[PDB]
Amino acid sequence: VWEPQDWQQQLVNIRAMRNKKTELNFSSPKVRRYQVLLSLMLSSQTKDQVTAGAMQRLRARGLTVDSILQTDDATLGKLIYPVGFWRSKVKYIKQTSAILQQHYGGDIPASVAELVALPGVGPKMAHLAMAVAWGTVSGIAVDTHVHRIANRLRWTKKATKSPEETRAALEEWLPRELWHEINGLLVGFGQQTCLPVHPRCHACLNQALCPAAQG
Ligand code: SF4
Repeated sequence: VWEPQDWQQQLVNIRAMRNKKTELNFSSPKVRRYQVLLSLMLSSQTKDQVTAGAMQRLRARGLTVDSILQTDDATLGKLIYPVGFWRSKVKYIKQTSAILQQHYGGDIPASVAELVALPGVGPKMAHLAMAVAWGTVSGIAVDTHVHRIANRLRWTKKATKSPEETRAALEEWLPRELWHEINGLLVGFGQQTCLPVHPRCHACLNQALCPAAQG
């Protein structure tokens, strides 16, 4: 089983480079699972505080599957504005919530295949939902940050072209106890250091170990 060189120390350096650091009240674990899924569906192209503001405005009215289905599209749009792609997210949340009401007893699904079939729910959100809502490690949630950093550090046997290719390559060697945590670490690492353009390699602890920085 192939594994990249120096990956242990590289992850140690990413842990040291992170910046400085609440938990919300849920009426029941079942309602929490729905709100966990909704926050994942709202975060696309959105700063975390804007997503939290939308979640706070939804909770202030009562954030359940039934109350969402009783909220018309225009009202739901004003509530989640200005999250990115808010008009599409209104459609995704209403259609998903109707699926959960009809077929899942108001709960969220408990498998990746069923989650990614929901409107506006991709494999990245599905693996995060499995970990956060059900406590299940089903896979690695690969966004553009994880895909870029894994290829810069050569954490894949060969360079991958798509995020789900990166997921399959990372899961072949990455220990399973790190599958959930690696998403939050690399997302932050890509946001503050390993930038999409002009990465801050001069101030990165991985420069002497990074194949991208060395060539
Ligand atoms: S040296 Fe540059 S490319 Fe390599 S991990 Fe650090 S920021 Fe990313």
